[PDB]
Amino acid sequence: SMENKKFRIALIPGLTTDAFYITMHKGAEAAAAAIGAQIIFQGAPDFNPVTQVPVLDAVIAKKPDAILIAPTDTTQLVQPLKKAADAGIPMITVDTFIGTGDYQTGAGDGDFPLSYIASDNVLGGEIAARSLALAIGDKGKVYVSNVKPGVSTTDQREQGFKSEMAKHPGITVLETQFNDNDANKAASQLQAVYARNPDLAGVFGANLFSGLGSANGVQQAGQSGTIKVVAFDAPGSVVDNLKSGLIDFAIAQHPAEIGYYGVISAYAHLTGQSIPTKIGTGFTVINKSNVTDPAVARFIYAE
Ligand SMILES: OC[C@]1(O)OC[C@@H](O)[C@H](O)[C@@H]1O
Repeated sequence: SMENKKFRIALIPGLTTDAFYITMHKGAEAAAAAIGAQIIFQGAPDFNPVTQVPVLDAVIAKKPDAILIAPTDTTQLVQPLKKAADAGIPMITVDTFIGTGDYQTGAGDGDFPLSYIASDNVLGGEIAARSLALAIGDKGKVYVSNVKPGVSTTDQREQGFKSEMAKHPGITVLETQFNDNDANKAASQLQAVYARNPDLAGVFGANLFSGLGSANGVQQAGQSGTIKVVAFDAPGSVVDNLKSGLIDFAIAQHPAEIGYYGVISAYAHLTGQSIPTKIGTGFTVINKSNVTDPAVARFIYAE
């Protein structure tokens, strides 16, 4: 910044048009300004390793000093990132991981990133389950609206949700509906589940798009406030949807925190400081009442 070496740190999101990654980027720019770095930001328009890897390659060719990336596949991003590693480029994964997400252990094929910075996503799921159980009075039929098997974060949220719900004997967990990150698909799946199950009590959307689509489906079905919704992430729409009763809880991650600590950790590494192999960022649970608490509303995602 002042006497600091000025670095070029790349940030590759999972998806460009996603308020989570947009807000992560905001946090990253704030940290970059603080320690004198420039962010090289580039992403694909879908959460998809086929389109993310060419972006990663374009970024590698810009010879950044470090790479922050949210890999869109735990296995298919390993060898492409390994190329960056072998070219001397240090990296951190944000939000999602490659391998197991256990890094610098000295073994395994996806061991070379320096750190994994993300929410505690299993906990996120357990929190969503407890919130939904509260909303439905601890009985009735529910299901998880999710993206696609194999996405590390949403896999963990579904596991945490199901393990928590197993402790609630009056609750029935119906089959997970996978929407491939498409809110309109999630809405149509809500409609199908509700048509087969007029007694459906609630739904947990395990990421932004799943929650938005599921909520939109409930509204279109005429069941706002009757079918309870717990939505992961906190796009701007949660203000109106909490107010109207369409969703009961939004589980906000802290993407700016993820971005911020990603850039600072890269800077620390580049100046010879050891960094943690894991940093876990928290949640803010937003409801109808506290969404106007200032300390809370500031966690609603940008854009
Ligand atoms: O906002 C949606 C989102 O980006 O979907 C993928 C997840 O890995 C992110 O944590 C976030 O839920």
